[PDB]
Amino acid sequence: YEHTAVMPNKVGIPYKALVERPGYAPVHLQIQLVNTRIIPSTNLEYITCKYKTKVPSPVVKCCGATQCTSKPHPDYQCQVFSGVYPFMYGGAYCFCDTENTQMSEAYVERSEECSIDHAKAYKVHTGTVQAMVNITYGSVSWRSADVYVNGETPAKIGDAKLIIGPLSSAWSPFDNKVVVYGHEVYNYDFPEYGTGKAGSFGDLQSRTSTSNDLYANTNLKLQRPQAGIVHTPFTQVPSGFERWKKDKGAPLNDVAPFGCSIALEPLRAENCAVGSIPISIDIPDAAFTRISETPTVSDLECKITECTYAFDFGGIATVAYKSSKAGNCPIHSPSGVAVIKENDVTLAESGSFTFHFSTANIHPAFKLQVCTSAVTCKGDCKPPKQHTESFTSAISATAWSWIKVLVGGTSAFIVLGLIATAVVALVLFFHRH
Amino acid sequence: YEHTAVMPNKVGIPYKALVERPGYAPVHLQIQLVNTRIIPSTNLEYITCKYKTKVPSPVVKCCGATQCTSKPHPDYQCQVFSGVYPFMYGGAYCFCDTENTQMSEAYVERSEECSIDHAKAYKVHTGTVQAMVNITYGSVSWRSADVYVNGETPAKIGDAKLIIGPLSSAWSPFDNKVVVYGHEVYNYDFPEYGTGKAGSFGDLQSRTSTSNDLYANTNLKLQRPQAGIVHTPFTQVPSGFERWKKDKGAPLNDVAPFGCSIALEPLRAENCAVGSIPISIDIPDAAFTRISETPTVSDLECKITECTYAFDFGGIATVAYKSSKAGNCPIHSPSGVAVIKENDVTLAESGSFTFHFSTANIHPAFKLQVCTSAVTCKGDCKPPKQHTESFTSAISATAWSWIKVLVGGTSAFIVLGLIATAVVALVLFFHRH
Repeated sequence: YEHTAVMPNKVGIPYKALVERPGYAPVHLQIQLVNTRIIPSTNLEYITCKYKTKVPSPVVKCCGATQCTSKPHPDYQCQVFSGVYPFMYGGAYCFCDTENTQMSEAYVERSEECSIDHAKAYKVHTGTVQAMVNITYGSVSWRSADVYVNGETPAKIGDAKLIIGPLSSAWSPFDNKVVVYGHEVYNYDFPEYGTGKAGSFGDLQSRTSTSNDLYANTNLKLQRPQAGIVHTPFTQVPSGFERWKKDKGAPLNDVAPFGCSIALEPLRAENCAVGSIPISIDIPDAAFTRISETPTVSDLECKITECTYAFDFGGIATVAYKSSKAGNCPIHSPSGVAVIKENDVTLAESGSFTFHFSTANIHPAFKLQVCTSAVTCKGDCKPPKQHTESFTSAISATAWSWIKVLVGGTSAFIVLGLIATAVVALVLFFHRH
Repeated sequence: YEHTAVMPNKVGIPYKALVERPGYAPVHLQIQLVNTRIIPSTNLEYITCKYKTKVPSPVVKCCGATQCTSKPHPDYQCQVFSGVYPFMYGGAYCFCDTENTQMSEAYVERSEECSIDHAKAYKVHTGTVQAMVNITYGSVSWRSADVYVNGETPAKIGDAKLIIGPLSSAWSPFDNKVVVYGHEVYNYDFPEYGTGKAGSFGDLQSRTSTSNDLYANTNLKLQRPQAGIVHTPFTQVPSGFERWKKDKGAPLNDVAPFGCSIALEPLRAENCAVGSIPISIDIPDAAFTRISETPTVSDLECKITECTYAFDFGGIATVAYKSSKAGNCPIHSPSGVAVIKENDVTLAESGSFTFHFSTANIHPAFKLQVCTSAVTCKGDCKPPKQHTESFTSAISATAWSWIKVLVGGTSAFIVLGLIATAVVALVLFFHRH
């Protein structure tokens, strides 16, 4: 036998159902979520880090001059200078005349620490949905298994079959472009493909983790050495990666709506509570029993002792009962005005017991069924003072309803009386002739 | 200096442009596509192949009976039978009484040939676009390079800079789900995630290439052995993979519109001709020259010898000319009514030469410019008899235009004459008083 329903999506709150199979004793099942792990479909774009400039040893000549050539290197540079007359330690200083020799080539490549800290850019698409569920029905204990979310993929837990999803909404917390660094992500929605920005966020963009091309600029510039001392001055913009490190905005894990964290490795967006789920479960037929083996329940009386609406179980009521024989059978509230803390209760001859429940209404009016038997427990008013409540404009109190019906009735009475008087006046004239 | 335009997308047809830089001699450039390789973004779902059933050696006993247990195997089976009294070669036949012993377990797993032929399911998203271009301008020879397609990514070819794309249309030949087998693909838009179909297309669905789970059924069934001979009969549905192999529909590479083939390895959808492209190129300023170094062109006269509109170059015309000095400078037709087969021509003093061109109009009216000088060559009518033609309702012939203007003028004349006569009649009466 199988059963279908719709369950609101929330990680903590359980769900209690009571399946009916005519000619058999009812069975109740209890299902509770543990996770909701949205997973997107992603691909890498490139990585970036802090750069480093290196310079090979320059070359000079005691006389004459040479010319430098351009080589295929990322932001390669070379240039020549004139009239050096250099100097060395206790040396002849490598000059006798106008020198006019200087190489001063410059060279850019990735840093040695790029292997550890490095932003990554990504493109994002919808991807899959999956969760995990802990289950218990009849007398079987807690059983847990995971399952995808779509109205097609079965999964067996113990001896039951499950078909859940798809979700009621297509909402997601990600955008088309994201960036991942260190431990968290950001909606830095505008990386750049091949165009750097002279050190704003892209100035060293390795297409892969160990590529050999860095299609971005650093605005490197050379300078003329002075005072005849062998060195290679230069100048360049400071790395923009540092600047973005200093001015990162709010990380996504502190702005996501609906209160859902963000794991890293699969880009899990866990627990993001929204909407409802269509559920459909089948239980084996070996867990039912003949309807003539259960104690018949009759002569019921439910009395409300004390209650108060709060996020915890703040309601207690008692029931008096006349049994057929001793046994145990479950209890449940099909209506949603109040939730029943208890699930199943034992019964003795001439039963009389109590339970617990939460609610959200001043005057609870919930009606419960037990052991194939109905009973209304209209309760009373409860004093005022995270968990399952309705809050469906059903808080109109006795005085509130009293006043509203009073004013409506008064308005109706006066208008109808006036309408009657109009035709009362008219019919006289209609009779005068 | 840089130049921008829009070019129609077609693999073969080249594109000739003539950049102008005031105070300099014009330069013409020639750009020609070689490819257009749409690439989608894809991820694997599972693979499938033909299955195979194996059976371990069954166990019997000369007396008594045993019971078989269920093991965690894909579509595991076991069962027991009664009263065997089996037989063997020249043996005692392993019986003295009612045997009632039979194991006959069955077992399903992948075939040994699954490693080679196996369908794969995929999910598809937009992905990137890229192409390759062969370039030539001024006097530089043919140069070729590839480049992505977006209005952001530069690529340098020789000494020029390129920025092309994005495309004029977002059309694609793929759907959300595709299947790849052997050499080609199909829009078999409905694979199945975890639910088999007892041998229709999914009956052995390994989540990966070498997974250890096969979440699909084959409707395996056992049978009772007869005549006391040691064997394990059974029955099952034939593999549905074979059936789909026999009844594959039209492969995609024979139904794709717009005439574009399908490579395999990256799922390239090459050459799919559609729409136009915004182009923007910059040439170095070292390829211009002062406007006072080119031969001045004056006293032009263009004469059309013979032409006929066909997909090849079927038009020839001659030009007489009076030069300033010998030299070479290009020729071009800014208008699109006709295309010029030639690109640049030499000039001698008192020039007079010819060229070739295609067209698509009965009365070509194209006007060409040469060497910083304009000339109209109104041509004449050409006799009737893959390449760049307009076909823009501009085929109205001389007789056609004659008749149309005749009928329009006649209708206008008669209606206006009648309108005039109306007020002519009216004004008389307006004058009678």
